[PDB]
Amino acid sequence: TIRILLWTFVQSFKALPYVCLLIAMLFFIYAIIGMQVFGNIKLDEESHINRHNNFRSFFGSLMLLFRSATGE
Amino acid sequence: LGPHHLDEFVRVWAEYDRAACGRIHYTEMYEMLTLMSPPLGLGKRCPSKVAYKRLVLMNMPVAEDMTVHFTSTLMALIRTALDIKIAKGGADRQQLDSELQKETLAIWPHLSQKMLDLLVPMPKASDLTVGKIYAA
Amino acid sequence: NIVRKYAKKLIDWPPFEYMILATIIANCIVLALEQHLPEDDKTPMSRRLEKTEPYFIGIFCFEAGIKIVA
Amino acid sequence: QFDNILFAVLTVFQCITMEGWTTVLYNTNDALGATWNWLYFIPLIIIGSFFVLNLVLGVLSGEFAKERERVENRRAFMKLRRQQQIERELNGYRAWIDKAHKERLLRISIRHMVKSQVFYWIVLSLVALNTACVAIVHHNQPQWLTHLLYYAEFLFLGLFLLEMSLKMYGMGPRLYFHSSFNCFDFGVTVGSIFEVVWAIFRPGTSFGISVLRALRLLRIFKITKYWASLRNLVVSLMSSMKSIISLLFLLFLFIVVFALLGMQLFGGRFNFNDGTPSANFDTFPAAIMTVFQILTGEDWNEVMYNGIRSQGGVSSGMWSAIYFIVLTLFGNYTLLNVFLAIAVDNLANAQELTKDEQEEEEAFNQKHALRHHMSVWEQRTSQLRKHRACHYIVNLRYFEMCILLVIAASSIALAAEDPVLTNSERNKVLRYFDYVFTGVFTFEMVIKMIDQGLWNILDFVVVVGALVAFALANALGTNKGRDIKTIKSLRVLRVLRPLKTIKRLPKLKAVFDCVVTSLKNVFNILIVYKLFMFI
Amino acid sequence: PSMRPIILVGPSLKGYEVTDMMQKALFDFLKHRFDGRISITRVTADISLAEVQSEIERIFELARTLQLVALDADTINHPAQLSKTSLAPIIVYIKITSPKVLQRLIKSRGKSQSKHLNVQIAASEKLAQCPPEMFDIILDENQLEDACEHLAEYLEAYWKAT
Amino acid sequence: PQVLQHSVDVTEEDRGPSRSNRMEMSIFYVVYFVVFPFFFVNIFVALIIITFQEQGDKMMEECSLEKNERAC
Ligand SMILES: CC(C)CCC[C@@H](C)[C@H]1CC[C@H]2[C@@H]3CC=C4C[C@@H](OC(=O)CCC(=O)O)CC[C@]4(C)[C@H]3CC[C@]12C
Ligand SMILES: CC(C)CCC[C@@H](C)[C@H]1CC[C@H]2[C@@H]3CC=C4C[C@@H](OC(=O)CCC(=O)O)CC[C@]4(C)[C@H]3CC[C@]12C
Ligand SMILES: CC(C)CCC[C@@H](C)[C@H]1CC[C@H]2[C@@H]3CC=C4C[C@@H](OC(=O)CCC(=O)O)CC[C@]4(C)[C@H]3CC[C@]12C
Ligand SMILES: CC(C)CCC[C@@H](C)[C@H]1CC[C@H]2[C@@H]3CC=C4C[C@@H](OC(=O)CCC(=O)O)CC[C@]4(C)[C@H]3CC[C@]12C
Ligand SMILES: CC(C)CCC[C@@H](C)[C@H]1CC[C@H]2[C@@H]3CC=C4C[C@@H](OC(=O)CCC(=O)O)CC[C@]4(C)[C@H]3CC[C@]12C
Ligand SMILES: CC(C)CCC[C@@H](C)[C@H]1CC[C@H]2[C@@H]3CC=C4C[C@@H](OC(=O)CCC(=O)O)CC[C@]4(C)[C@H]3CC[C@]12C
Ligand SMILES: CC1(C)O[C@@H]2[C@@H](CO[C@@]3(COS(N)(=O)=O)OC(C)(C)O[C@@H]23)O1
Ligand SMILES: CCCCCCCCCCCCCCCC
Ligand SMILES: CCCCCCCCCCCCCCCC
Ligand SMILES: [Ca+2]
Repeated sequence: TIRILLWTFVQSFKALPYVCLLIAMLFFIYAIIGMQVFGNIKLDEESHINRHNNFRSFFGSLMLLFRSATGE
Repeated sequence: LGPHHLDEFVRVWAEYDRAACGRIHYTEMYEMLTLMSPPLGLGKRCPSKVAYKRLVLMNMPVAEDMTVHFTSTLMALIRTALDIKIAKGGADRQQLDSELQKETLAIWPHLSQKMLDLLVPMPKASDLTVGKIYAA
Repeated sequence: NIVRKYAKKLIDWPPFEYMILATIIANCIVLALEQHLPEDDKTPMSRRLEKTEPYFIGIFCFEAGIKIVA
Repeated sequence: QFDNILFAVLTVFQCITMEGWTTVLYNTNDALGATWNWLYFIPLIIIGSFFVLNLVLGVLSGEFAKERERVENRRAFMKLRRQQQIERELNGYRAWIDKAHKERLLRISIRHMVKSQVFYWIVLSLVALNTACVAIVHHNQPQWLTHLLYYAEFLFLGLFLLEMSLKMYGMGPRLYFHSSFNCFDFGVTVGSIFEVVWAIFRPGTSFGISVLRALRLLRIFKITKYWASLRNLVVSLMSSMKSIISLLFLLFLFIVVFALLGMQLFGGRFNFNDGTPSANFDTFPAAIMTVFQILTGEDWNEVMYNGIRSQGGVSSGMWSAIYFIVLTLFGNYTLLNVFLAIAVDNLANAQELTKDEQEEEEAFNQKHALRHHMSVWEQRTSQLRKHRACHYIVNLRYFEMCILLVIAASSIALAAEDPVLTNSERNKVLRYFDYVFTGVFTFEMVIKMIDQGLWNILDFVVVVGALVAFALANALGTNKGRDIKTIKSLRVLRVLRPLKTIKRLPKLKAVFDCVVTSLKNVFNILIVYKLFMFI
Repeated sequence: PSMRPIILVGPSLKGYEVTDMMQKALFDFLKHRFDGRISITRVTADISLAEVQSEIERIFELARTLQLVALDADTINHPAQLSKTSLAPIIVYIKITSPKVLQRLIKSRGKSQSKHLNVQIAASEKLAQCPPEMFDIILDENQLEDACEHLAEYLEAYWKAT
Repeated sequence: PQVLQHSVDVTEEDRGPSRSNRMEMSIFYVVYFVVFPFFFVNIFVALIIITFQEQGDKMMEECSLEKNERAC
């Protein structure tokens, strides 16, 4: 009964390969905008642009945006 | 019915019959339907004339040992439960079956007339069924 | 202990269910008014209220009594 | 920490509720190295927190479809649809009342004018001034505004008094409370009188219930075709109100029970040497408003840490991580099954109510006075209830598919810019790539405009921005006020290069259009949302 | 008669303001929209008793002037009540296809006629059992504009036919 | 929670806070939640669920006689 749910709901993820390409494209667009605009803020451990949370790199900005999406 | 009930048919087939395209005659029918849960029909508590009047709605041709096919019976249960293009008998049910065959080709063209004829077994009025045996 | 002639089942009725409904509201208000102080300390009002718990306990054991005998 | 299994199934439960999962990710990045940890905490959030919301929404929506069709529910819905039929024909019949010293001499022209289509619009264009007057107040508003708006509250209040009495003394108090917003306007008027008096006798707090008149702007919907979709929603809400109130009341009882339980466990134990936190459990109004946090589930983390160090620490005290788990689970999920049942029920009702207007006024009378885009939910529930010459050789099978590769390479080259090191090696290499990419894009935009004349506006904007930035950076770069930022900002337009794929890929375009049509579906409610949020 | 006389009926007993206002609204439409071809006349006598028969000649002579004459009769609310006379009127049935809206309309009109609800309901219900063919035109559709259009259509067809 | 903390600790215009003063301004923050995060957001989820059209259906009126449960 767990397996039937998992199969059923993963199949329908395999039938929407473009619905989760629009979300990847949203994340990409906003990560690039972030790198351009907030990429050179000086990191300050007192603020929330830390060594952990910064727009300094593509993957750092991707992590920042995922952190925000998950409401953090 | 969705396919959720429909795979129980494979289990009861493999265990109670092991037919491999035939090897049922008719005993397996009421050896099948008279026990398993009733989204497919009879069930345990209904081995009566209610079962009789269900079977008289299912009609389908015969084979070497008075046997029948796997998927022919599959569609038999499916349509007798969901009411998918079935009449009360006669050439009426065969013309409804012609409608059904047209619909099946309309959905699936990839079905060869071997398999397609298997899915539309074409029980003509002259050809007696495994349904109209214990009924009459 | 199956003694018939209850006469208590007719007390389970229109008015004594609308008084229990009010004792429960009063009790919830009393539980709302309470304040919890850190280490065995008690406000004056909480000491004042701790002298109503027997009333509510009395009414509720009375409800158990009448429902059980009826 | 992940020490026991019980400390790990609690840290991971915290991360799945998405509260403070990045602090855990950052701790393990520091303690082990930041290369592999993202593989544990991203799929823990994607699988455990998003995918499980998807499962829960799906399961509940299936249950709501299967429960709307039970006999005892179809019955209570037909009882609503019939009464809507009664009122719908009854109002039409009440239109037949068209009858044509001062008891009849002036009180004949009042009720005439005070229902004319110019009167509704005067009132609705003056309430829209009222709600623009009380929306410009701010802090330190210039001293003339304070007095101007001071006169304005009285002016508008008196004016609404007049144009309310003209409906009451001019049309009749007995038959006055027979229109819902007429009762509402009377209520808002009396409330504004309350507010005036209470401001007079207690200057200070002025919570000002006169912006509520902005609700009348919803009457504007009457002039559109979206009126039925919304009046039916309000009808289905107002019918099922003894069962929405008796259900918010059960949410309130269980919040009260959990507030009292938290007072028992943690009452007065929160007086730490730092100072008692604001998320207390000492008194009742402060226990209610921390059980509310834990339900809305936001920073239940910190409350649990306080409630653990309250009863000990990571020590005899961790048995009380079980009040904050049984209240952040059975709260984040019983409050989406309550508020989704309410909103799916009362909105499938208003969708089937409005499907039986167009199925009568547009299919019964229009015949007897002489599927079809049915959604997935509607299909399923009905099934349940039943039980120039040269350039045209642009097309080469390798032009609309070879530009797609350039779009992909340009998008990827966007990712590799160093934001900080303005003049490093990479940024120069990518600037040369920028020349290449704008060259390709213009050499294809021009030929397309040749074959097409005069989604493409996106291509145009990007190429124009690229050309302008290149021109005015190559030309001088100086002698214009602070125009390094000008090139830096017209290079943000480059980020639109990925967007160009949407029109190219016929299925990405289809998913994008599905998103847009969903946005248009929720747009008569997005505006009601914006209006309430403004209030 | 040269042209069939006009009588409308169906809500309830004429003399109760519900039926009064309904018939008056449609008659006033007939006037204002067709002002210059039709004349409305008022009858306070019992035509089922045909002073009683002195008015039928007047009815004939208005009908003999090649202009439509609608009757504001004040006693007839049945199709069977006028199954004997030779007038042969065009009968319009102002129907209400559901009772509950009727009783809500009745209580809706102030209070006094709420002292007549029970008995008016009997007449309306019995009208619902009267034969349909006994009526030339059915008027039940909720709106005034559409019912007025329906009457305009039928009577313009009548006027073109003669 | 921090905005609620600021909103209760509130005294008068151009005066600083006082802890847990005006504790009734928390009513504004529950009537808010009952309306926007709980009620309208679930109104939106329900409108998007109820009115969701099948993605690709232009095959002779969506298999006019054999549909989802019949067809599959
Ligand atoms: C050691 C404790 C603390 C937890 C151990 C892990 C559990 C989360 C796992 C272990 C065994 C699992 C169970 C093994 C078998 C079943 C029966 C199964 O039920 C059915 O499918 C119903 C029968 C049917 O309709 O076919 C699925 C759930 C459940 C309880 C599984 C749910 C997940 C369980 C409880
Ligand atoms: C930690 C969790 C989230 C990941 C576990 C993996 C699941 C996403 C996958 C892995 C293997 C899958 C199984 C692989 C094969 C099958 C057989 C297959 O059976 C059928 O098609 C239905 C039954 C039948 O008709 O025979 C689909 C279900 C099942 C059990 C799958 C169910 C989903 C499973 C458990
Ligand atoms: C529902 C899913 C399947 C849709 C498609 C995926 C997207 C939801 C995106 C948005 C958030 C993205 C993630 C955001 C954060 C990261 C961390 C990032 O980390 C690193 O490359 C280095 C380490 C570090 O982050 O510091 C790698 C990409 C990844 C996994 C991203 C992968 C793609 C994700 C999951
Ligand atoms: C038609 C209705 C629904 C909306 C009308 C819009 C106004 C309600 C908004 C539009 C822009 C807003 C303004 C944007 C900026 C400012 C400046 C700012 O005030 C100051 O600069 C503080 C010092 C000073 O008052 O001089 C805050 C108030 C104000 C006028 C805002 C007040 C509210 C305004 C006028
Ligand atoms: C991950 C890739 C395979 C996706 C598809 C895109 C690639 C075909 C190209 C397009 C632009 C290329 C980039 C263009 C310029 C550069 C700068 C070039 O020079 C340096 O950065 C060297 C620095 C050093 O020596 O450390 C290194 C490769 C890189 C990042 C290229 C990496 C490969 C990219 C992304
Ligand atoms: C537009 C729709 C959603 C109607 C629902 C909105 C109102 C009915 C709500 C919005 C916020 C609520 C207010 C927010 C907070 C307060 C402050 C609270 O304290 C006071 O201001 C009174 C005592 C004082 O501070 O002196 C009294 C209730 C009140 C006005 C609430 C009463 C109900 C209000 C006006
Ligand atoms: C399955 C679904 C959608 O949720 C159930 C059940 C019956 O109706 C509910 C819906 O809440 S409400 N008050 O809008 O009618 O009302 C109650 C009686 C609360 O139960 C609701 O329908
Ligand atoms: C007869 C009333 C017509 C109203 C037209 C606009 C209605 C818009 C939807 C109202 C939803 C109210 C929800 C309030 C928060 C619980
Ligand atoms: C769900 C409705 C109840 C909300 C409870 C929080 C607000 C409490 C308002 C009254 C506060 C009185 C404070 C007295 C001193 C602590
Ligand atoms: Ca958070």
